[PDB]
Amino acid sequence: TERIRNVALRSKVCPAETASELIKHGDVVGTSGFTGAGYPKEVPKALAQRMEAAHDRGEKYQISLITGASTGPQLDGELAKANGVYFRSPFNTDATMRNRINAGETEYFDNHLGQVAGRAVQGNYGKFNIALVEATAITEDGGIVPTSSVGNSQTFLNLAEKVIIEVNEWQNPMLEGIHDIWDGNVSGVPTRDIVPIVRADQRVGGPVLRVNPDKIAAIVRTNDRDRNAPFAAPDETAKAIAGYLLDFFGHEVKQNRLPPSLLPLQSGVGNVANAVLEGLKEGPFENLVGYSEVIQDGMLAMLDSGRMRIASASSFSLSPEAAEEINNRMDFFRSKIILRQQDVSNSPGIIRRLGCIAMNGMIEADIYGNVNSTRVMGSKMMNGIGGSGDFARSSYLSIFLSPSTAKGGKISAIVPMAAHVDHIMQDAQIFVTEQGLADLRGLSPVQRAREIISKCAHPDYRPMLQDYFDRALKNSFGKHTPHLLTEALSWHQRFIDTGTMLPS
Amino acid sequence: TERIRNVALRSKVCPAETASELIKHGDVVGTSGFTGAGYPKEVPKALAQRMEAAHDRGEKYQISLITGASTGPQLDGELAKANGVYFRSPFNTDATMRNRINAGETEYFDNHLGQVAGRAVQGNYGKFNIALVEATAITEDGGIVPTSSVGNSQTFLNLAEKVIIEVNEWQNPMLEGIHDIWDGNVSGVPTRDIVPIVRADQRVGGPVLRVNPDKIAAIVRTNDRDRNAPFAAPDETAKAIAGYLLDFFGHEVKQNRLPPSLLPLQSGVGNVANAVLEGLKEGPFENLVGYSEVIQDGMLAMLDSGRMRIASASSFSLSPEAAEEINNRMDFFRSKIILRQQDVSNSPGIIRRLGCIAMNGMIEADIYGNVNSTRVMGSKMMNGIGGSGDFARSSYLSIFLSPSTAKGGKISAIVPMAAHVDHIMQDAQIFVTEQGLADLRGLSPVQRAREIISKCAHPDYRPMLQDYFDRALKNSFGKHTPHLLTEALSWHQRFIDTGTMLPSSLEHHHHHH
Ligand SMILES: CC(C)(COP(=O)(O)OP(=O)(O)OC[C@H]1O[C@@H](n2cnc3c(N)ncnc32)[C@H](O)[C@@H]1OP(=O)(O)O)[C@@H](O)C(=O)NCCC(=O)NCCS
Ligand SMILES: CC(C)(COP(=O)(O)OP(=O)(O)OC[C@H]1O[C@@H](n2cnc3c(N)ncnc32)[C@H](O)[C@@H]1OP(=O)(O)O)[C@@H](O)C(=O)NCCC(=O)NCCS
Ligand SMILES: [Cl-]
Ligand SMILES: [Cl-]
Ligand SMILES: [Cl-]
Ligand SMILES: [Cl-]
Repeated sequence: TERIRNVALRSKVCPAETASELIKHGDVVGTSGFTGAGYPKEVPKALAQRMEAAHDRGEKYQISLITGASTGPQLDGELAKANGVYFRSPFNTDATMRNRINAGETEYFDNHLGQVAGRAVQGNYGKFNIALVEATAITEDGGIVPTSSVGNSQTFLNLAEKVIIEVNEWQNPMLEGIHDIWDGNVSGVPTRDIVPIVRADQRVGGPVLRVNPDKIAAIVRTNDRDRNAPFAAPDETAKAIAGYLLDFFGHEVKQNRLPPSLLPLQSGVGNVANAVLEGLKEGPFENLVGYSEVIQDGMLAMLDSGRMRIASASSFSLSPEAAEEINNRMDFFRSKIILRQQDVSNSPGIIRRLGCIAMNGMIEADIYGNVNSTRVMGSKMMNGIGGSGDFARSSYLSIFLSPSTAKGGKISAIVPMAAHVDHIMQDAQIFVTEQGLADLRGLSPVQRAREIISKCAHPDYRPMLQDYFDRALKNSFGKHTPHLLTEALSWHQRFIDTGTMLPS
Repeated sequence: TERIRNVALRSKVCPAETASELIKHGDVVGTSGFTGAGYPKEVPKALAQRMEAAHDRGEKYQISLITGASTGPQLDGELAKANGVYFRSPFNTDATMRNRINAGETEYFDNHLGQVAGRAVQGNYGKFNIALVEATAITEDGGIVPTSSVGNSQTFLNLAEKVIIEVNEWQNPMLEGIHDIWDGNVSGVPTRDIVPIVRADQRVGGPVLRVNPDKIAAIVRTNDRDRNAPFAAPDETAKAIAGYLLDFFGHEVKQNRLPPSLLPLQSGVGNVANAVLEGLKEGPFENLVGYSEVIQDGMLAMLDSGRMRIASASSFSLSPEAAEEINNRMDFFRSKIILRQQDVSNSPGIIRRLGCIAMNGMIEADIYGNVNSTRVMGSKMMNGIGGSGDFARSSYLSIFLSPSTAKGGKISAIVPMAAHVDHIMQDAQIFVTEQGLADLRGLSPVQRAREIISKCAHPDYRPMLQDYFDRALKNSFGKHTPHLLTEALSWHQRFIDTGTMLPSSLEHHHHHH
């Protein structure tokens, strides 16, 4: 079945190489792509090849690359390999690009995901020269059907001087209809419109991205794959975490602090998320609803088993097994999933209104419950803040989940002071490790410390943490949030120096 | 005239002392009060006396005190002097209470102001035993007219088992009508209502707080003043800061990145805020709008001149002279001002929709532009985060303003690493000091550092900052946000040990060579 259904636009089909020539040194390029899904593939590869050649000839050739969130080898990977990105935002997970970022070779800023569209419209990244967006199809009326994510694509299409569409035959034609694109003012010039979403399952828009056809400078026919999540399963640590959390949800429901169906759920991806979602798949809470950034393996299973009724997100993050699954029953799943613009999925106004329960991972927390989501030792980027701030601060309950240690026990995930802060105390109420659960609601910082140390810290590190806290209480400048500044970051330095946070 | 216009409720009138006896050791008490305005006065004073008397006999007597925001000497002050508060939230500016907090004698958590009502309804502070609310009047149908602030009063009235009202004749009767109290679900059980505010001058509710009259256990007639802090006349440092900011606004307008009427403005109080408000009064702008937490002297000034068309807030923060001005013209100013519940003034949904410009103070920022609003040396509370997070994160533009140094030059307000973080890099776009303005939009952390160091840091500290940065760039574990963990917090420790962040020349320092 022909994917370009608007006859007139078929005259704009051209090779990826030729399309890449539209992109000039210095350009700001906005692309589709979120959680390894729906990013352009072939034009970035052709661009990277030409960048390498240009550099070899002594010609500067770099772009600014703005996305939905993470992409894949074909985009972040190839461009990073070619040393062709001078600035990157807002969220990366590619190893080559991560290395460029941590070497200072590519400038990076990890904006709150739900804010990126608004900052782009404000001009913070500069004028968008190019929008490069992957599509499942182009409708007879010229609508652009998104692929496996929506992300920021509608905004990039609005802003960009020239538009390049990659129509990817690898993507399932039955994706058409799954997206919900609102034509209102979410991230434009103030005063913005009210987004009339009052339930997580509410569609308020249409199935296509809109663009003036005169702005389309090239369409490239492509055939290449998204990334997939690991198939791998929850270990003992993840299952213990899930166990503590589910017990907690049970007690809240019993105390009438949550409905029997809980509240709209926001979850991450990873061992821990899968375990939590796996836990819920067979849990005592029925008619669950998801209002999240991403559809992962865990949520897909519940939409399947009816334990979750519907899930809202901006993107997919699926294992090959899960992808195969959904691609076989798209007609079914398509009625249980809504893919929204990321400035809507991650809108704090909507998240607070719906009363979302936020469940997110973390690098580390300190004893006062400040959370680092991003920067190892305070300086080395992992992925980025993503939407964890959008959700943590706006949620009805903000929960953070992590193994109590990292790197085979050589790092404590509970530390005297976080080496970098992404989420302040006020934005984190509940902590869960395989050691236990700390409920911090209504507590002062010293009271938070008692709970975090006693409930969440690993036995190998707990006495050291308690020792730090007790001596801090005695010798700190102030006693409201006791610290010993000579020692606060010393565990991190110990790891840098010796490879472990444990004393010799 | 009679302030209690509901006849039945007059039977509940009693002395302050008697009313205070309703409050028991251990009680959670929610009160009116925000930026030193509209807090109860006589009952707290009586309570403090009875607490001190109990303590002298070896009898425990303490409460949990939950407020709108800051109060005043009669409340935070008296209770703190009496050591009568075991837990306090969400925001304090009283010096005695500050001392109790920093000594560990009063447990404290500074919640985001716009979230307090919601967390109270969720039960985070426990069950509310008492709501103690100051009123201008009580209407014929039993409505409670608030005074110089709204704060969290409607929420506290809903939650509390027993209610005590202080009817304060010092407060101008013409305050009645200035408030907008919504019965909508802003901070209740999900799903919440859409709060349908689409302009700063929009009223969505009515003039009174609502309470079941059966919960009213006591009404006390009072006559006592709010805490009207002296006007902080701008110094040269403040004027310089304001000048840079106003130049920046002017440029944004000339580049069509803001309209000539700017956008709804949120500002603070004090020296720098006053300088900015004076600058706004004289600048090349028109038809300004306030959407903030507070109404300050400079705002009245622009409402009078017509430069500002309306000012929305939860409270007043006026000097005695300004308080006098508004009292003799309350008829006029009541038409230009809307006082809202703080969970509405500080609603992230509304702040973002309106596109507010946020302008806030700070203790310090690090070279990467993370901001500390609260904890000196990382451990000693000043005031609290207040609504700075509500506004900073939700705003169209988030701006932080501060002198480049503190403590007569012995502290740098720009440091290698902040000792505590309230506002992450993502929540701060513009920094201004008397040295200049750093525009950080679209920059990576290393690029942020270049701008902050060059534009904002004091000449006495810039070389030391550049040295830290340069050596971090060469040695840091990662180079995305370069740090030297061995010395990141060393300037703070230096201040603790020596009373200054400036290094001695009797030992080696990398920037000296
Ligand atoms: C924090 C985050 C990296 C954790 O991911 P996770 O899969 O749940 O946790 P894991 O235990 O598997 O650890 C992931 C990686 O971080 C590393 N890590 C985790 N904690 C660490 C620590 N305290 N010190 C050093 N490294 C750490 C792990 O080593 C691992 O890296 P590796 O494979 O190179 O060894 C991840 O949640 C994230 O990037 N958060 C930011 C975005 C976000 O939260 N968005 C909201 C929801 S869409
Ligand atoms: C950060 C804050 C304290 C600054 O106050 P300010 O009036 O703007 O500026 P000041 O220079 O007068 O500083 C106030 C006090 O903090 C101290 N201070 C400021 N910076 C300091 C620093 N870098 N190191 C140590 N102390 C510092 C000052 O010495 C002063 O102390 P003092 O009263 O004992 O003399 C204040 O803005 C605040 O409390 N912010 C949190 C609440 C908020 O922003 N709400 C938003 C809407 S208003
Ligand atoms: Cl909305
Ligand atoms: Cl709380
Ligand atoms: Cl709303
Ligand atoms: Cl930005």
